[PDB]
Amino acid sequence: ERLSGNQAPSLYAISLIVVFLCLAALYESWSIPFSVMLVVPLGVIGALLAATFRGLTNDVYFQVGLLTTIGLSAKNAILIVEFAKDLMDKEGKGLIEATLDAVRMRLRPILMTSLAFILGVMPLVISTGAGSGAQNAVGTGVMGGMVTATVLAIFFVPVFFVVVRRRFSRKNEDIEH
Amino acid sequence: MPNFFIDRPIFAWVIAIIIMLAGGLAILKLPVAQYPTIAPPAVTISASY
Amino acid sequence: HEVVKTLVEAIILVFLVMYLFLQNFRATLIPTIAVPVVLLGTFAVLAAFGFSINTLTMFGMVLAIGLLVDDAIVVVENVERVMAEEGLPPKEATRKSMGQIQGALVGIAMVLSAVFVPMAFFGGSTGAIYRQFSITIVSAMALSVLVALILTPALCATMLKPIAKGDHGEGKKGFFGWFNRMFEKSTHHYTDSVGGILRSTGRYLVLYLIIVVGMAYLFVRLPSSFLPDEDQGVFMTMVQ
Ligand SMILES: CCCCCCCCCCCCO[C@@H]1O[C@H](CO)[C@@H](O[C@H]2O[C@H](CO)[C@@H](O)[C@H](O)[C@H]2O)[C@H](O)[C@H]1O
Ligand SMILES: CCCCCCCCCCCCO[C@@H]1O[C@H](CO)[C@@H](O[C@H]2O[C@H](CO)[C@@H](O)[C@H](O)[C@H]2O)[C@H](O)[C@H]1O
Ligand SMILES: CCCCCCCCCCCCO[C@@H]1O[C@H](CO)[C@@H](O[C@H]2O[C@H](CO)[C@@H](O)[C@H](O)[C@H]2O)[C@H](O)[C@H]1O
Ligand SMILES: CCCCCCCCCCCC
Ligand SMILES: CCCCCCCCCC
Ligand SMILES: CCCCCCCCCC
Repeated sequence: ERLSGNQAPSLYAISLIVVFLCLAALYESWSIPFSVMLVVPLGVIGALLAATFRGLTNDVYFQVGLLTTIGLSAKNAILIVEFAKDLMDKEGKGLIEATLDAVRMRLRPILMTSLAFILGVMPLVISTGAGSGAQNAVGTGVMGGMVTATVLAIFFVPVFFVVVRRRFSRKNEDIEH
Repeated sequence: MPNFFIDRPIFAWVIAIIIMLAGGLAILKLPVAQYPTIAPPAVTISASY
Repeated sequence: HEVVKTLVEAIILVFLVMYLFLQNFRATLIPTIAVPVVLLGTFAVLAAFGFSINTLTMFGMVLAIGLLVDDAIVVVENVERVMAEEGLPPKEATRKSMGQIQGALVGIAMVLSAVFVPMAFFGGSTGAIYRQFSITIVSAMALSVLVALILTPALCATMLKPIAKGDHGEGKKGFFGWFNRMFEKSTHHYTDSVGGILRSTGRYLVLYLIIVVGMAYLFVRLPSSFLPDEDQGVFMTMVQ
C-alpha cells in the first residue's frame, strides 16, 4: 500500500452526510431526507445478489455501478416525495392522499427508466470477447441492483415517507389549506 | 439572497455546514511549515583540479 | 471499441423502450437525442481537463446513460402527463411542466454529485482509477441538466403530439391500445396495493430490516478485489 488503505468508510460516511445535507436544503427539512436515504439498501441488495450468484467480486466495477444504481433510486425517491410534499403543501391534500397521488404519477417514468437502463446493460452482462471481464462485472451489478431497487423502491418509498412524516410532524394528516 | 434564506434557515445551515466540513477535511491533508518557499532557487556547479 | 459498441446498442435498446411507452417516433427521439448530445459533450469536458479515453472513462459513459436518459424521460414524461391531465397544448404544457420540475432537476444533480465526487479523493494508485469515473459521471450529469434546460424543453414543445384531456391511448387499436389498457389497470392495481401497505406499516419495517441484514450479510461475504485480469490475447512463459 502501504502507505495505508481502507478509505472506503470515511469517504462514504462523508458522502452520506453531504447527501443528507443537500436533501435537507432541498426539502427545507431535517427529517424528510431519511424518506430518501432509506432506499440505498434497496439497490445494494440486488447488486449483491447478482454478484454473488454470478461468482463475481467486490471490485472497482462493482463499486461504480452500485453508486450509479443508488444514484437513480435516490433520484426516483426524491421526485416521489417531492411530489407528495408539494401536493400537501401547495394543494391541501393530506398525507396518504398525496403519497398515493404522487406515487401513481411517478410509477410510469420510473418504469420507463428502469427497463431502458436494465435492457441497456444487457449487452454488457451478455458480453464475450475482448474486455468482457470488465463488461460482465459492470453489467451484472447494475442489472441486479436496478431490478431490486426498482421493484422494492416503488413500494418502500411511499412507506418511508408516511412513517417519517408521522414520526416528525405536528399537524397534520387531514386535508386542508 | 437574504430574503431567500430568511425563509430557508435550514438551507442556510446546509451551506455553512458543508463549508465547515470541507475545511475540517482540508486541515487533515494540508502540509505544515514555518514558511512557504520564499528563498529564490539556486544551482551550483562544482569542479575539482 | 467493444465498449463503444455496447454504448450504441444501449442507445438503440433505450429508443425501443421509449417507443413502447411513448408509442410515437418523434417523442421517443427526444430522450434518444439527449443521450448522444450529453455523452459527446462529456468527451469535450474530459479533454478540457486532460483526461484520456480509457476503459474507465468509457464505462463512466455507459453508466452515465442511465442518469442521462433519466433526466430526459423525467422531462418528456411530465409534459406527456400534464397534457393528458389538462389538455394543454404541447408548447404550453412543457412551460408549465418545466416550471414544475426544473428546480428539482438542478437540485438532484447537486445531491448526486455528493455521491460521485467523494471517490475523486481516494489516495494513491487506487485514486487515479476511481477519479476517471467521478469526473466522467459528474460532468455528464452537469451537461445532462444543461441539456434538460435547453434542448429537451425546446424539443418537447415542437415535436410532441397534442394530447387530449383524459386520453391515455387506452383506446388505440393494436398492441399499444392493449398495452395502454394494461398499464392503466396495472397502475390502479399499484395504487390499491400501496394503499393497503400504508394502512399497515410496522410489518414493512420488519421487512426492510430483513433486507438490510440480508444486504449486510451478503456484503461481508462478497470477496473484494481491484481490477479483473483480462484475457488480452497474449501471454508469456518464463524459462529458468
Ligand atoms: C449517499 C450514499 C452512498 C453509499 C455508498 C456505499 C457503497 C459503497 C460500498 C463498497 C465500497 C468498497 O468496499 C470495501 O472497499 C475496500 C477498498 O476500497 C476493501 O478493502 C480491501 O480492498 C482494497 C483493494 O485495494 C484495499 O484497499 C483494502 O485495504 C482491502 O482491505 C474492502 O474489503 C471493501 O469492503
Ligand atoms: C453518440 C455516441 C457517442 C459516443 C462515441 C464515443 C466513441 C469513442 C471512440 C474511442 C476510440 C477512437 O480513437 C480515435 O479514433 C479516431 C478516428 O476514429 C482517430 O483519429 C484518426 O482517424 C481519423 C480518420 O479515420 C482522422 O480524422 C484523424 O486525424 C486520425 O488521427 C484517433 O487517432 C483514435 O485515437
Ligand atoms: C460549498 C457551498 C455549499 C452549497 C451546496 C448547495 C446545497 C445543495 C442544494 C440543493 C437544493 C435543490 O435546489 C434548490 O433547492 C431549493 C430548496 O427548497 C428549492 O427551492 C424551491 O422551493 C422554494 C420554496 O419552498 C422556491 O422558492 C424555489 O424557487 C424553488 O426552487 C429548489 O428546488 C432549488 O432551487
Ligand atoms: C435551533 C437551530 C438549530 C440549527 C441547527 C444547526 C446545526 C449546526 C450543526 C453544526 C455542525 C458542525
Ligand atoms: C449535521 C448536523 C445537523 C443537525 C441538524 C439537527 C436539526 C435539528 C432541529 C430539529
Ligand atoms: C444527520 C443527522 C440529522 C438529524 C436530523 C434530525 C431531525 C430532527 C427534526 C425534528
